[PDB]
Amino acid sequence: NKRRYRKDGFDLDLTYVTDHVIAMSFPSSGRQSLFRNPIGEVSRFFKTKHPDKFRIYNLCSERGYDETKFDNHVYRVMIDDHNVPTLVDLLKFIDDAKVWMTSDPDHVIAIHSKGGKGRTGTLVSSWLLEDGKFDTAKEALEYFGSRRTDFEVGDVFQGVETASQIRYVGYFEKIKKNYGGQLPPMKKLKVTGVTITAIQGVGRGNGSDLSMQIVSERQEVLLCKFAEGYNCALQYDATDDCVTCEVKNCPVLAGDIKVRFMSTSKSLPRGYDNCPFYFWFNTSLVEGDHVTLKREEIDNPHKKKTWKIYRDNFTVKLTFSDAED
Repeated sequence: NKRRYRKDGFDLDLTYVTDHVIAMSFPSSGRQSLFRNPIGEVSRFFKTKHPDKFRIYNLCSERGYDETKFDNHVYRVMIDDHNVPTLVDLLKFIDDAKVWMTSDPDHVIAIHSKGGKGRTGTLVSSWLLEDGKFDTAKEALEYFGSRRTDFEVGDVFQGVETASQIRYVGYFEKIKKNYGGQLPPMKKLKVTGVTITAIQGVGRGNGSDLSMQIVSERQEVLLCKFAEGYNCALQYDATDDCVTCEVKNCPVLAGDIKVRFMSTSKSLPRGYDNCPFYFWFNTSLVEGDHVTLKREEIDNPHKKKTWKIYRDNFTVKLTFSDAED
């Protein structure tokens, strides 16, 4: 299939997205080939097919390997599975790839994660935008999906990227188009409220099961427990089918922020990230005093299998205060 390179004595989960941009799965330990690419075979592939002209990107925070197998031509981007790089790390990756690629037209980059799907697609699609093959994140993402997955142009773009992964490729597009490729200026914010619409059928259907964790730089910076008023104050409106919660004591936030919603309900499934729903945003790219995410823009409700629970008007809005000095 599309994911499989079966040629010249190799049998690998490896795709030429373009002639010079490869997406692949994790180069795995030992010789076993049952649903994995053995690192000895992957390193042999590159040394044979692209001698002295490859660079490998390992996007997994969870696992490295002996990079000397690849003649020390490995660059790590620490991304958790089903999550995103920081914008700083994304731009650093883009510059590293740019420097490498500009020096020789036969240079290649090989980007991998665990399966070579969501995290890989975030960086491959961003690279394709940088390299000018596409002008829009949507087209770059769909191209990656068309090459690396069963997705076909004209299909609903599902099964490839989390919602935040899609958002972060969009952030890169905005950085290229509006900020000259430079990191946007810092914006310091505090979250002061969260509003969730279409709450009926979600856990207890009134916010009472929910909690919200804010994470910055891989650390919890705030936890709110709605029923109890732990760092918050909950209001439920049955007629408007919504909960509104004042968020208290938020520290100053800057950069890439991850927000996770947890539940005590045994009727609300967990998706990725060990929670019912979550998302990332960057404070610098916030417009005005809030960010509102529709169902398709939130990680886990983005999957259609969940749409009996998260109905079409399910949204999450964060309200912010300006937290500059």
